[PDB]
Amino acid sequence: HIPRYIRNQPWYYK
Amino acid sequence: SASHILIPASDLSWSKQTDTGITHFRAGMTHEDEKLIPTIFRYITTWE
Amino acid sequence: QDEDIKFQRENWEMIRSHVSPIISNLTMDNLQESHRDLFQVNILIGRNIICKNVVDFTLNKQNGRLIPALSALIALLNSDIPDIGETLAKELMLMFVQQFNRKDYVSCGNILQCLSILFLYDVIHEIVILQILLLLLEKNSLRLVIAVMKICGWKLALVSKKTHDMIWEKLRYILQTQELSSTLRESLETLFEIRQKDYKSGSQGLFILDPTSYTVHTHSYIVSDEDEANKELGNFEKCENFNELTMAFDTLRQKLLINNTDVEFKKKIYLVLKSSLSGDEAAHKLLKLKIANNLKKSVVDIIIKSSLQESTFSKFYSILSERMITFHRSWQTAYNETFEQNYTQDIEDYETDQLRILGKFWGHLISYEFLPMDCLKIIKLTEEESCPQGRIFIKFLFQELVNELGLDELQLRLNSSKLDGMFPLEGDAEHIRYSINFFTAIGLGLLTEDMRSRLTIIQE
Repeated sequence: HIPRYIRNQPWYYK
Repeated sequence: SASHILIPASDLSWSKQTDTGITHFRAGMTHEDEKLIPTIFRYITTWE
Repeated sequence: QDEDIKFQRENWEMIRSHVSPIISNLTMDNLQESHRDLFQVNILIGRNIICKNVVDFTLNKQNGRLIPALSALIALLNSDIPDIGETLAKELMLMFVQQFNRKDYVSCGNILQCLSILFLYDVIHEIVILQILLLLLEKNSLRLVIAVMKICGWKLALVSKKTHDMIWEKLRYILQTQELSSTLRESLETLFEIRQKDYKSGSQGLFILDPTSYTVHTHSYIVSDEDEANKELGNFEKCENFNELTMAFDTLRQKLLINNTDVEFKKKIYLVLKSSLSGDEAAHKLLKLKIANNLKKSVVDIIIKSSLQESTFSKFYSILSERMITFHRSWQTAYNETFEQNYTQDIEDYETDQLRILGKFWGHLISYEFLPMDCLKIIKLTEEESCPQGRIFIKFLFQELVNELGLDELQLRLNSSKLDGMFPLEGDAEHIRYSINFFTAIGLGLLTEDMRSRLTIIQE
């Protein structure tokens, strides 16, 4: 599975 | 990384006698590529 | 054909009555309006009317200041209609000859200024100017030669460097070897200073339309002793070509009418923040970006949102903001409007943790006057114009204010500031009750007592 630090999206995108 | 930051620079003669503030900056680690590497300090909540 | 001539006898006066006040009131500020209002009547027949008006404009003694406006208007009218400039190059030239024969140099000054500025627009040829300077120098009227040279000498040096450097060798021989009068002397020496350091500085202050706004039509004239100024210029002339003139004017007028009519940025700023050890460094990097005035508010928004992503407040953001604010007023106003933006619109989207950080942040900037306490004027402590998000925000903001300043200093800063929306000293009693309730319930009641005096009076 993809690691959390990849899955999480920087605030400026959302 | 912790060293891609700008290092404070100020006249050393005055700095030894009084707080000069941060009047100048000197480069830290650098690379040809135009990109700002994050510094570890910005990810650790200060003790206070 | 008699009826047509009678109609033209009336049309001529219609044109005259419309174009005379336009020229007579011309100014450098309203020139474009005058130019467009000239073309609402058929000017192709009113060429002579305009030319007579221009000659009268230059003859007027008070209109010396407005000559550049007249010259620019003549240039525009010549670009649209070359014949106007064609006949003006003769009539103004002959008028100058006449006024020099009568030695009325005040009007000669206006005519020479108009002709020099027309030279700068290529409306008139260099030949006219060299004839004028020959005529003045054979009389030794230096006061006008100097005035003409200040304005057009720098072009005359490009076009006729032979005669121009003869006129300079004559003018300098006078300055260096003749017993001049002081008011003349200092104006000649000031013409030498002009050439020495900025030869175009004699035509700086005039209105200068760019070359794009007109088309170059150059007209020239050679003055003979037999020639006389047309004293009957502007009088009625039979118009055998009225219909075609109107059709052409139609095309010209319609010509005049047709001719007259971010995720990457957020990322960049965010990475600037996250790559800095101190607020001074972060502020320096952002300032070095030279962000455009319209983007400054969005930058402040990015800084606020970044600070709201942290688990707690940080002095880093307060120092950063403070350095931005003190750098330039545009940053201070961006922060002012971001504060009122946050309280008026964004607070409803903030959770209690984010409101805690935000309250402490703004309280810190207010506690040091980086944001004036007048910004709190937007706060309206009432059950209708406030919400739990806003009240929680106010609570944290004031808690920071009291922690940094102390009750006494906060009390004195509030007293010296008009905050009727938080400490109503007049108005509806229940606003006073609600305000004292809020401030005592957050523990700031010591601030309230002064207000309660009114609450007590309201009971009787």
